Amino acid sequence: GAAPAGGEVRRVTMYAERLAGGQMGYGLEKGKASIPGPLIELNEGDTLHVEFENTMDVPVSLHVHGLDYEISSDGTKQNKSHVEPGGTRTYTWRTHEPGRRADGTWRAGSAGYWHYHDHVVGTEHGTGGIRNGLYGPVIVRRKGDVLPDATHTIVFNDMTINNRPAHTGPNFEATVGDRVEIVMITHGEYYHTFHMHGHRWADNRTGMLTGPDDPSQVIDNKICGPADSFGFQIIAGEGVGAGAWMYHCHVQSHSDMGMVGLFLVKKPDGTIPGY
Amino acid sequence: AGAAPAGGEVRRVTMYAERLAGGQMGYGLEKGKASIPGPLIELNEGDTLHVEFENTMDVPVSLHVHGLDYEISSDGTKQNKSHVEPGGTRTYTWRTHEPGRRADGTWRAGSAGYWHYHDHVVGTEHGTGGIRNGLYGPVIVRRKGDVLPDATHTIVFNDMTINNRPAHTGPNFEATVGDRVEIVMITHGEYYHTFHMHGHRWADNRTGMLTGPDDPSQVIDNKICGPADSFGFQIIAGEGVGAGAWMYHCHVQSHSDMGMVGLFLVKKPDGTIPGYDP
Amino acid sequence: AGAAPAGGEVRRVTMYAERLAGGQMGYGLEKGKASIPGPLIELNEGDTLHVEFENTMDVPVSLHVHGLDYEISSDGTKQNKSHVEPGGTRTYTWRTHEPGRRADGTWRAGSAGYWHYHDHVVGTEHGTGGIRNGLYGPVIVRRKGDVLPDATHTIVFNDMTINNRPAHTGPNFEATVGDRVEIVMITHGEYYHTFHMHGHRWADNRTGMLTGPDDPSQVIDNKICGPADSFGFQIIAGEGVGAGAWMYHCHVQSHSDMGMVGLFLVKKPDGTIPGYDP
Ligand SMILES: [Cl-]
Ligand SMILES: [Cl-]
Ligand SMILES: [Cu+2]
Ligand SMILES: [Cu+2]
Ligand SMILES: [Cu+2]
Ligand SMILES: [Cu+2]
Ligand SMILES: [Cu+2]
Ligand SMILES: [Cu+2]
Ligand SMILES: [Cu+2]
Ligand SMILES: [Cu+2]
Ligand SMILES: [Cu+2]
Ligand SMILES: [Cu+2]
Ligand SMILES: [Cu+2]
Ligand SMILES: [Cu+2]
Ligand code: NA
Repeated sequence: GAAPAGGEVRRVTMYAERLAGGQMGYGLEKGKASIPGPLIELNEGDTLHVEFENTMDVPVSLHVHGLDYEISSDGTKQNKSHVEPGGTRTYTWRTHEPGRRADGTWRAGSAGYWHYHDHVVGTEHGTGGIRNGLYGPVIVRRKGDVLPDATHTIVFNDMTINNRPAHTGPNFEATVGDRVEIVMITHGEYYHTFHMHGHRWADNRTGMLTGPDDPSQVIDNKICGPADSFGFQIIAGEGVGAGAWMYHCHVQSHSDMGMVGLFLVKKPDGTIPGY
Repeated sequence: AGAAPAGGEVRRVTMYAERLAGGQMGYGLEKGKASIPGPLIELNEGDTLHVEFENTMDVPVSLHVHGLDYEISSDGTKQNKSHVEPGGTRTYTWRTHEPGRRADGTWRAGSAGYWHYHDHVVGTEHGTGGIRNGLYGPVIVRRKGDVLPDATHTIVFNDMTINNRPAHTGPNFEATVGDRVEIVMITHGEYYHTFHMHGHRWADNRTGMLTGPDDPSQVIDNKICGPADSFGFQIIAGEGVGAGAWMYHCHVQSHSDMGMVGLFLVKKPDGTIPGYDP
Repeated sequence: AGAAPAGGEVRRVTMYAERLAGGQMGYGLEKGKASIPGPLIELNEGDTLHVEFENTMDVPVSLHVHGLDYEISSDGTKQNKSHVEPGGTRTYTWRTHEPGRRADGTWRAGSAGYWHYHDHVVGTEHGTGGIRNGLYGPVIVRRKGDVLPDATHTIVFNDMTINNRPAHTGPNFEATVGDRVEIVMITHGEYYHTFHMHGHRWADNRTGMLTGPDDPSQVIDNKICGPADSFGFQIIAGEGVGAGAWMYHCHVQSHSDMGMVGLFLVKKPDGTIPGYDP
């Protein structure tokens, strides 16, 4: 599968909800909040109207990286684009294809691995909302982009992955030969280095070299900081086979404290060597 | 408007290091007009710049540049006695070169890029005091044919300040929708940071602009940088997003909460900014 | 210039983990000759390496490698029982592949790049103690046609040391003007760093040099890196700048002040260095 040319106007509902233990999450339905929030995927040219309701007892917002939006959808208290308790606001995100401007230069398209998060809970930069769990991934695809069999989102939020307790993953499963897409977001206060055992990717927009002429470094380890995002696709077990392949932050105190998960790659019969 | 010409010119400028109010120190092109950041120096690949440097201060100081060609006598360090004693003068010479094929068949990278200069001698033998006090500034070297901007703004994350300004006090920059704005970004000190701009994005490559449809550089609005990293880009003000008070800030959460924030004020051609109401 | 040939060879080498003077631990290819950093392993894309590994120590130890192809039985972790007990032996196998077209129409990336190996079992299940003690080394995988250097030097920022050495004790590296010098740069431990080289610059891409005039990679002399990052490049020693004691250092100000500094000693043909103290 490859991505089609975009151009459709889409609508979705989103809600901010309290979860257990002082956490907060986004969901596409009341009672369906999750951390991270739901994956939003768009084709370059698509417009998305996000009909957003704050079900909580404190103000909240939705702010997005990378996409086109007018100042009225900035999602900050500074611009009065936040949402009071019980309120509804329609946020509009737009995207565009690349193309040459009249001045002769190449205008970059929206395609990329992006993310949305809160900007008003706790402080006017969303520090409390982000810690509590108000973040989620946005994928914008260019026409012809290769589509994966599955997508997994890994968020290094301070000293946790996806706000989970230390040493509790998350784990992800695949079968040898699956095309697996990873979205990588970082939040909070610390720099991290994401590492994957047994797999590697290109350090460019799609995480895959375009061909023999792409000079991007091929890596299996990458430093990132708060609100960085990137993504890539790998063929699970390619050249290396089945197994319980760790991924972790490579800052030594961070892995030692439990910023680790498993990429569980099964043989076609469902078994996993040595696990 | 237009594009950078071919280089090759021999240029001179005078540069002064001066004390400023409040324990600051700055470079400038004239006495009593020092600034933090210091003056933007622009060269075209091939140009030579002779910097007639004068220390007006009562302590040693130096001038050390990233990226450009210099011989060891313009290194600007005490370690090889290229610093400037109090009250003294020295000529620092910087050269630039074009890219080109070597005799061995390999491709020699050119000098073009976003670079910077700073002190290497005040407080420690790595300029830790000078850098903290404000002795830093931007250097742009352009390749022949590089697109030229309508304006250029330099943003330096120096420890917990922007351009040595106190928390929450700017700087702010203004533009009109459609302006071609160049941003030069430099980091200094002890901390890593992540630079973010609302409403705008750039390419992670030499010029910040994709060269065309075959450039696979990631397009970003957020980038981690550490001490003495430099990069630059050009954006079209309000492109696809309209006028507004577009924030820029470090995205390390405690850093933005403690004032590492500024405003990119993008106006309509009639001067209006929608919903800007501070 | 000289160029890497096509790979495809199957090679074998012995490796040992040994305790070294002063509470350190190192890898080596011969008993009693372990070093920090460990020996440089060089492969052409397609080659296979069987490392016949022996642990001469009193604690379990492993060998884990970045970037290369390996099965789970050569992962080098306790978590899947591919560590080596005291006195034990194990054959670890590393494979590499060329780039090429896939049936789905995508371009599979090759193994070529600047990589590294290290312990994953000493002190903790992530090798924190082993890495601190010095169990790390560089791996270079070359693509057919890659330019070969006159010499290669490995610089490891391991916590607050370079190559586990005390502050202000190097290492220093020697070259003659015109030498083609390869640098492998690895980071380990707990802290981010920014590697900086006076007088020289390189391209932020796979090989550290631009393929030609269509490569838009930023040209840099300063780069932020974190634990287990690796990159490398090649430079012409003194090119456009001449002979001298060219410092390299972390540019985090407190780190360079504390001694994360070394010298790139570039000599004239007669072996002297204008302005230096041997
Ligand atoms: Cl302005
Ligand atoms: Cl690939
Ligand atoms: Cu913001
Ligand atoms: Cu981490
Ligand atoms: Cu690994
Ligand atoms: Cu953000
Ligand atoms: Cu220096
Ligand atoms: Cu910051
Ligand atoms: Cu934003
Ligand atoms: Cu510097
Ligand atoms: Cu690991
Ligand atoms: Cu450092
Ligand atoms: Cu320097
Ligand atoms: Cu590692
Ligand atoms: Na690149």
